[PDB]
Amino acid sequence: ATALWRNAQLATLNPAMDGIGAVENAVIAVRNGRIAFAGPESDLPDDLSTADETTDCGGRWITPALIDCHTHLVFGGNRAMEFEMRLNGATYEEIAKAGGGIVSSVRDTRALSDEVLVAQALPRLDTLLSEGVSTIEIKSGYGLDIETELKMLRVARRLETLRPVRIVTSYLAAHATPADYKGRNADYITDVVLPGLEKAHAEGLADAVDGFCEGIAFSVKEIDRVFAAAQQRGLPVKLHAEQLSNLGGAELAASYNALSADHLEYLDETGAKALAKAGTVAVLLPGAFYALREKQLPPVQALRDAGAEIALATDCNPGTSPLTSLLLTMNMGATLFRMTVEECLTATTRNAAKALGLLAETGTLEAGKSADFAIWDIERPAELVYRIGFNPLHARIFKGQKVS
Amino acid sequence: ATALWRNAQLATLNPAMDGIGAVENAVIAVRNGRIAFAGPESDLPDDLSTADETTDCGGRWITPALIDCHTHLVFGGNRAMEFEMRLNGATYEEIAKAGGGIVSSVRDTRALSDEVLVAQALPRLDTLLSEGVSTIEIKSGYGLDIETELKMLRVARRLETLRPVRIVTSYLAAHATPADYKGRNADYITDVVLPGLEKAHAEGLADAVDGFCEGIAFSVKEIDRVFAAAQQRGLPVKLHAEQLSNLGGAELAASYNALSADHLEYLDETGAKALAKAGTVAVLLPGAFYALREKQLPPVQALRDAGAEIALATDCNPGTSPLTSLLLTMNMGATLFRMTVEECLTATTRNAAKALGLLAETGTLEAGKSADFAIWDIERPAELVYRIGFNPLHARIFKGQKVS
Ligand SMILES: N=CN[C@@H](CCC(=O)O)C(=O)O
Ligand SMILES: [Cl-]
Ligand SMILES: [Fe+3]
Ligand SMILES: [Fe+3]
Ligand SMILES: [Mg+2]
Repeated sequence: ATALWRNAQLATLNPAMDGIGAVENAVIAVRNGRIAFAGPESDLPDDLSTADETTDCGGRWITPALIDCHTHLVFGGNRAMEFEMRLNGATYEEIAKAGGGIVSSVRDTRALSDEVLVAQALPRLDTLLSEGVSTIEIKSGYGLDIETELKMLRVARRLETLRPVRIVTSYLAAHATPADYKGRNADYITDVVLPGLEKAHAEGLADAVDGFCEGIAFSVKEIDRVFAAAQQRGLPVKLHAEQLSNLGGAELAASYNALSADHLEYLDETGAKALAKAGTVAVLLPGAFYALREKQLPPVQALRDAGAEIALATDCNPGTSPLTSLLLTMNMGATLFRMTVEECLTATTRNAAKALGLLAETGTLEAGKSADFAIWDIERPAELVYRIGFNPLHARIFKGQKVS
Repeated sequence: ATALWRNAQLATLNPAMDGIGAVENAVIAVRNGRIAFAGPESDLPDDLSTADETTDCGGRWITPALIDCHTHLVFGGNRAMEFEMRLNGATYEEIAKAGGGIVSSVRDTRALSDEVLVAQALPRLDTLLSEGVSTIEIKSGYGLDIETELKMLRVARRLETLRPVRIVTSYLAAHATPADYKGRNADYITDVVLPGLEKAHAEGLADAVDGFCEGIAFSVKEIDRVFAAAQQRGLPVKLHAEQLSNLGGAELAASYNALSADHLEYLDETGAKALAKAGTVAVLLPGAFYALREKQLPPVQALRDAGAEIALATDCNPGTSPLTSLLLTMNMGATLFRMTVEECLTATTRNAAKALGLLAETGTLEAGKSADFAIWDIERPAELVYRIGFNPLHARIFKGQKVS
């Protein structure tokens, strides 16, 4: 199966090229769902000059398909209630009393079947897909008991069978401490987190192991127990770090050569250097920053100076970032974090793929990788970061197949 | 022609009711594109018990169609270039040599034919319509000469003939001075604004007269000349006031019974009370606030205390607020301005209609009004304000006809 997409402008994001690796008057040759060639039409090899199908892109811009490397897309119910209450002046105690807080998502997730969780997640997944997103990371963490933590991963896997999308999962039992384990974090990790990890891996339900290292969650030492267990099984690790305070989570992740450290509002210069040194991706999440009304900005310049690679994701979840637009995410990255257009585009493609350990597989328009790309009805790539609440997608191609 | 909408929950926003006028197990009776009945299905009059059509809404929520009372939706080109340039550290002088600044929109709007402007606006209009919006206000203001200003109004009128939407226009020649009138605000008003208003009115192209009272634009005395002229021709006025400084534009607007005063970041107590006393709606625009990285928040509490009605709009424009989601606008209203869920829902329905002088015609699900409503896939109205970058619209009804 071969196909050609000619008369296009490519934003290859090939790391060997400057900027976003733009190629004018280009073509993408595809074979068996793989990129056989991506460059100047004048350089297309003879053996690739003909194909079963040919699409005239009319000079539109093509970028690698977008990637959302950090989401909690799977969960039951919503958290609109406390949102409204808080806006009415409700106290943290009053909301809790009313059933709000992370416990709300845990209860609603625990209460639903696989089938219903899939049903509730699809609208969110489709919203992302509609924007050209073809690779999405989904975490567990709204179960807090082995059975529910496992059910979440199961649902994530199932979603991949219902849509043309690449889904990777992250075991996140170490997200919070459930009620029946209050004040017993060590026992929680002993009875649920670790045993849950063994079980998830044995079923092939976990691609990576995540964690929440924060004063309101788990400590560096407690997360260390989890990462040690994952490392022994060959599972890559990632971590929600320095979101609400500076604890040293970023540094812990680096020492374990984690795929990424996410949030990072309170990350310091030492942590930034450590992440870069280890090749750990710094995932910034503007949605939560925005919704929580956070005042501490992540150290973008420090990351730049350290040579750390920055990614951007939606952190799509029910309580701190009910965001379902990665295009909007880029606009926030630029507007709120002052990231350049180049950084924003790289953050949702090349760096997003690296944060998932999929760079050799997808994320850029390079020969040898999966033919995953998005065709945009724009004159300039900057348009994808500039507009607020607009979708200029013209077409999405997943593994060489135009899907809609 | 008749039709019934059964098994639904209604958010009537009837001002005579508490909150957003919610009604459980309700029905909507439509007759000749008008609302004959809206309320408890048990209170439905026998003479309406039947109709040609009947729709089971499956328990979904219904709200009056959304209204965007402040937009510059019509314009040629885009401003993505300067957006990218600013983030790269480009200075105002460098952006100007590259063709940036409001002059870019004026140049592009002047160069494009009526047809092409209509075509470039359709995608923005359609994005809003896809969100349940059925009434949109469109301003001129990117021409700065009589012919282009009038062209903009004609384009706006024509858009209403291509989609099921109610469009109201605002003559905004008093937006800024073009290159040849810099330092000559007086002559600009004398040569373009006033004669232009006369011609616009003669052709029935302007539903209202707008203006920009600001340091970088027109003074209070200058806008007064324009409002005086609008009054003599029987046209209502509105004003972009107190956006960057406090000049007393809001008070001037109130003295003319302005439909609304818009932006208001720098509005003081005196001004807030003046708007309330005059019945002028306070239109807050979070998009521009967000994009400009504004530090001065509008006096939300002062407005509440003075009893001023608040509306929310996208201010959809190329340079300061390229926003095309009114749903996102409500979320920003809550997130950035701390407006309650009830204030946000009211801000895009009842108060928006009032901002346009159309409350007797639409904006609430009340008998006698136009049958304009949106059916949503939500469990609670709060969801429409709570989510970020999501569209739960099920169906849009315009003048009693199901369109989307
Ligand atoms: N809404 C819940 N998700 C959050 C949990 C953070 C917290 O417990 O404060 C998250 O993914 O980080
Ligand atoms: Cl074209
Ligand atoms: Fe998260
Ligand atoms: Fe405006
Ligand atoms: Mg095009």
